[PDB]
Amino acid sequence: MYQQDQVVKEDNIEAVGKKLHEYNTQFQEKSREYDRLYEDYTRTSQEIQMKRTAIEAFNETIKIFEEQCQTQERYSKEYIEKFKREGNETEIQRIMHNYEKLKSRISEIVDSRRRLEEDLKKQAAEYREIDKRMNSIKPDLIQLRKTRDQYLMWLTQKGVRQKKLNEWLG
Amino acid sequence: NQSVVVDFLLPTGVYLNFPVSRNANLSTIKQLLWHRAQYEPLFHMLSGPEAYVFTCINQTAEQQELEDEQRRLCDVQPFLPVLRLVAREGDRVKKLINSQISLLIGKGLHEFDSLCDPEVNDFRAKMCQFCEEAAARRQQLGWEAWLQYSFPLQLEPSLPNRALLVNVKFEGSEESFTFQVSTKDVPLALMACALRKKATVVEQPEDYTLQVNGRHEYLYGSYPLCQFQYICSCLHSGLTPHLTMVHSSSILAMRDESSVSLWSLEQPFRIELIQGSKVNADERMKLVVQAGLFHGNEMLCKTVSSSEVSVCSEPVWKQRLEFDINICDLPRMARLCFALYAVIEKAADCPIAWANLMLFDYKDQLKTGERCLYMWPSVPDEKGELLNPTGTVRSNPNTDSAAALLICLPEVAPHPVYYPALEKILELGRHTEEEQLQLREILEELYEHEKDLVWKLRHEVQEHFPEALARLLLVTKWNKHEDVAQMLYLLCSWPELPVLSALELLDFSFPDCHVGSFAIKSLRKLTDDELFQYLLQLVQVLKYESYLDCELTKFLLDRALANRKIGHFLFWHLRSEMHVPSVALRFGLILEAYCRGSTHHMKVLMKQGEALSKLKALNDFVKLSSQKTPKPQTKELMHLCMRQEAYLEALSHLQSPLDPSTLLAEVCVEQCTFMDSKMKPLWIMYSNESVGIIFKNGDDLRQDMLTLQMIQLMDVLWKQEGLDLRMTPYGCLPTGDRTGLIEVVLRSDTIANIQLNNKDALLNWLKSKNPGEALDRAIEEFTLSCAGYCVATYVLGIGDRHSDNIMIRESGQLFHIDFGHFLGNFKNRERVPFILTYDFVHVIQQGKTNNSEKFERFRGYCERAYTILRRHGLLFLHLFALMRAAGLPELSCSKDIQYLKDSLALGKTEEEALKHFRVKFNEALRESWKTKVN
Ligand SMILES: CN1CCC(c2ccccc2CC(C)(C)Nc2nc(N3CCOCC3)nc(-n3c(C(F)F)nc4ccccc43)n2)CC1
Repeated sequence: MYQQDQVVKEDNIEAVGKKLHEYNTQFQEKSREYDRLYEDYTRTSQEIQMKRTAIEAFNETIKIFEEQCQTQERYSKEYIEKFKREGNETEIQRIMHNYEKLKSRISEIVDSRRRLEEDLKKQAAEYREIDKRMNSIKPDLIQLRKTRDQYLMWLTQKGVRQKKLNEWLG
Repeated sequence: NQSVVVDFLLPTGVYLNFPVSRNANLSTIKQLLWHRAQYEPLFHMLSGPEAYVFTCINQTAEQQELEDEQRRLCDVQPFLPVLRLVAREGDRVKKLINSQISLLIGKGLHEFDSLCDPEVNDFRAKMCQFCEEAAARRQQLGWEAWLQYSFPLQLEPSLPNRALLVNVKFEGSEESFTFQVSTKDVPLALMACALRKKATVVEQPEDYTLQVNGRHEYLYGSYPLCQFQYICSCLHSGLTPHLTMVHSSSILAMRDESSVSLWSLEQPFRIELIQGSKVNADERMKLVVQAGLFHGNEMLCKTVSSSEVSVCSEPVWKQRLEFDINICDLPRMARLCFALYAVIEKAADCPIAWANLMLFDYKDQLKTGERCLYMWPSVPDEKGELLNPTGTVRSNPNTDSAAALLICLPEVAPHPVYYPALEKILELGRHTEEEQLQLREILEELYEHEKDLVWKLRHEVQEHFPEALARLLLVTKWNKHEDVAQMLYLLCSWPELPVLSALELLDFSFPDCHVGSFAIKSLRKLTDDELFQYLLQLVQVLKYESYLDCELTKFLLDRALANRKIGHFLFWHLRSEMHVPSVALRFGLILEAYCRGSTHHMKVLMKQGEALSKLKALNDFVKLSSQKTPKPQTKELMHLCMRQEAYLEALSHLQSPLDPSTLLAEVCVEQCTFMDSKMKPLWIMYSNESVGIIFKNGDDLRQDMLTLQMIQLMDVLWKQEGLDLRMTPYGCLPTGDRTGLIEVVLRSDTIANIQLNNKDALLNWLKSKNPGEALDRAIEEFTLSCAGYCVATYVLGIGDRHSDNIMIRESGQLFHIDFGHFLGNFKNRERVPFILTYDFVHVIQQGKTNNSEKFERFRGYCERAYTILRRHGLLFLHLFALMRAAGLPELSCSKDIQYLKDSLALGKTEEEALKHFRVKFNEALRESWKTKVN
């Protein structure tokens, strides 16, 4: 009348205990592998947020540099005109050359920001592959845990002492 | 690599670029910039150097006005070496605190603004308002009230009538008056004594106060001198106290430095599942979404599932999931939960991720419209319940790469709907002999017939079993708004329960806002001393909260603003978890609010965080160099890195984070070393007017803090019963990501190091450390400390006790270090038996083979300690239940709680528990001999 779904190598106690050891070994191995991957997940998440706030810091730096450009274009106007009607074109050259140096510096920071943007893009795909590997590991890990517990229950019903169980779980 | 090329932006638009030293301060850099700017155009238009202030982009990606021009450039740590000259204008004080806050709490304040969340902005506005209010009121209070706030009394729990001398000194005078006082003198009485001594070798006593030399610890109040921590320690240690006379005037210098009712909406609840995003799963499987309503951990209807869709990055369902509950029956704290999983086609189920969402917002409004829930990855556990209702309702901050669900709450009314106000709840909630027997039988999980009876006589529970409120809260059917209305009606009239019962009510099983408010209302009786005992658990249950503005955050900020020491440890409890994305938002907001009300302590915390940063870099240097070069030659490489001006100044002249009253002044570089084992912890020595700390990086020290905190709690509970077991409750404090500090006990050594110089080296070391008459006293301290730590380690289930992780003080006091696991865990779970060690039993017996009298005294010490702990087992259980929010791997299920239930034998009477403890002790005695005979 009662036909429960027993999925164990229903045989001698020594054989089920042997496979209990093998399943528990595989489970602890799969758990160590998942724990390694979950560590990489946490580190990659920390590094990605670090790169994302550093991108904002680049943004704030370029913003300040563009404010400096605008301030120069306004402040220069009055003087640049006077120096011309005064023969101080050498100093106009000085102001213009200094402002050109500011331009080239902006291009350098723009280049470094784009480099970090590419690093973040690479690490973003890294994060997605670490999460995919974890998601392809979990089904096994849970199945290995359920199988180990099932063999443990079968042995407990048959009357196996706790000492022999501990021997197989070492 | 001493120089760094810096860009300079002048207010006239001129750009300058030259190298400066990484170690020069901003004042020197400004003088250098002004020496170079005079040879650049438009210099004749700038004002003097002191009219401008440097501005940079700091590590938190925020603009910061570099006001302290004594800061070195390496300490400023700009993103890029870019300094901009701007005007000295604005509030300046507000800009200063705003910038220092972002650097102190490890998160930029702009990240809150960028969220564009009204709940966040409303929290900051309200919380920072109240905190600034309390800070302003504190600045008006008298000097005695401020001396209270900044340094609360450190008192013993608590006495004979002894009399001993004391060295009382005055400020700025090497001359000091030594005189005798009684151990029961109020500090005002000793105060007037040193006064009449000063005027005869004409101020008033009540204008002064007493300070411990070399520490920020003060003696005052209406307490006897013996009850003070420093004095009571001075008697047992034998040292004569050293106090300082401080005028009030010196303390002031420190102080100055639209109505569509919800219950008429009988339609069932439903949501529109639309689309997923950024899903990474096996291409051969199918994706399903599970959804269910929850109040705490209880289901409110069936778990309505979706259909299978092929695995892809952006799966689309566009299905409506209808739930078996009406809108008018959804509780206020109704928590709806998703869990996306991958299933093999019907033709090893895998939980992919999960996400929870409140059905009502923080403004009591039923949420309607489009919602995007960024999920958290599912971690496999023991109870593979796909739905994870105990998770936080906060969203995953990693928004650019994490998975999410697009769901839609449907409109239900023309005008928006709210949860009814309290008055509309009490209007609904307003409406024998044999049964009293089963009520007493039941309250002394429930069962169905028992649940309905307790709910039947709910008024009898309130009128005769008030401490059983938690049971009545669990039998209430929250999926029926009529049952809810009647329960909250009784709750709004429940009598005040003791702190013990309120501690249980703070658990996640009781999520109703009204319940938490009732609990907090009972926790307001707590003294600052007692509140500090549960501070760690109180912080952990903040992760259980659903909204930002809550009663518990209100209460914790209240006490932190009233007690500087409580605020200090609240800060570090929150700061040490800012790397955890689940709580970074909530904690950061609390931390910002706290800083605005504690501008004074902000300076202390800033100095501590900088020293902690230098220690991390120092430990990193040692870790990288200890594997290539032997330990002897790595020590001086450490030393060379420490005597740098930036390093030496940052690690010196600070308040210890383990104890803000302990002053860490001068670093003894020579006495600094490290441990060439795992983690390579640092050993930092100091010398003030001599303290040590241990900087451990690599391991989460939270479990070690909880362990030492629980041992310290047993010590206080024992001293409350007149049982002093001569403990050594040293402190452990996590400060950051796998980073913490450990208090160092001086004059102590391991069991092993003493036993390596037949095995009487223990007794011989005690003889050489306590000569002649002092031996007997030392043996007594050993006996008491051995009993208390034996009982403590057995109760907490801390095995793996061997010569390496037990230490002895030169006074004979024993204590433990390096608690790797507790609750019976080892390299696997199993009850750790009671352990007696023959090497120790040799010492209580004073070297004799058989000293019955001394041994029965030691057994009475053990049994009295275990007995007292059994009397407070519910306290330990409640504290551990709340501690399950911390996520400690060895404290996650009810089996860990059951370990404390069995170790303390709470299911048995006191007689039966003591008899079983007797048997366990006896078998431990028999096992101690067989331990070393082999
Ligand atoms: C010749 N030198 C002398 C200096 C020694 C030295 C160096 C660095 C760090 C530490 C030492 C000390 C030593 C013996 C290795 N032991 C030690 N001492 C404590 N103390 C805390 C109480 O006061 C007493 C000192 N604490 C721990 N400890 C650690 C450890 F990882 F750091 N993790 C812990 C977790 C919880 C509780 C304690 C913990 N372990 C190395 C040789």
